[PDB]
Formats: sequence, structure tokens, C-alpha cells
Amino acid sequence: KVFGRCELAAAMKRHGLDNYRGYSLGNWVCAAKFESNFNTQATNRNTDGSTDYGILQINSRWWCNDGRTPGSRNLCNIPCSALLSSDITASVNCAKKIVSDGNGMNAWVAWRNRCKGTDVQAWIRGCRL
Ligand SMILES: c1ccc(CCCc2ccccn2)nc1
Repeated sequence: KVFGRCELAAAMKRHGLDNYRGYSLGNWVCAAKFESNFNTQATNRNTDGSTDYGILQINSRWWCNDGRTPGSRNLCNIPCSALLSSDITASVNCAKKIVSDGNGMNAWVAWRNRCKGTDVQAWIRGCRL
């Protein structure tokens, strides 16, 4: 599924991401835009051999099991393929763990480089939320 921007903002809000660990909704939307282009089916291989999965590009090195990342953990107790669903529930629950892990949203490379320090509210401007 390729989410519309406001469509995704509403889904994330519904699952309790707006202001989770202090991160306003726009941070999550901006993250998703640059990580996945709002595509639940996005996958991208990392240099280390791990892969990032789904709307928030959750990494098989630590968070999900894809069966081909040696030495990795599966801290969300989920197959990585469950992160590609049209339903974002699994990606959201997993993201809540990630963001609680010590570095906040800096865990998302693209958030730090493209969203952090920007007017992230713009990402939810015009949405009925
Ligand atoms: C690996 C390559 C590309 C991507 C696309 C999204 C932006 C990004 C870049 C780097 C790390 C994490 N996110 N994801 C993983």
C-alpha cells in the first residue's frame, strides 16, 4: 500500500504515535516519507547485510527476523515480512520499541538527516486529524 500523506498521519495518530516519547505526529510522517515514500512494501538492503522493511524501514539487524541477517536479533518478535502489510499496526508497535531504545528518533537515519531541525508540522498541514 502506498499511503497518502494525511491517510498515514491519521493511521499513525490512531495507533498512538502523535507525541509518542515526545515526538509530534509530523516527525513520524516526515520519517516515513523519506524512509519509504509512504510505501508499506518498501525494502532496502543495508551495507552490513541486514535489510530495512516497511513504512518506517525497520532493520533486521535488531528488530525483526528475516532469516538471512547473521548475528541479528528480533527484538520486536516479528517476521520482517509482517512489517510490509497494508495494516501498519506491527510497524507502529515495533517503532515504539525502537524509539524507546535510547537515541529517540535518531535511530532513523533519514529522520536525523532530513527531518530533525525542520518544520515537521508542515507534514501534517491540511490534514483532518
Ligand atoms: C538502506 C538504504 C536506503 C534506505 C531508504 C530510506 C532512507 C534510509 C537510508 C539509509 C538508512 C535508512 N534509511 N533504507 C535503507
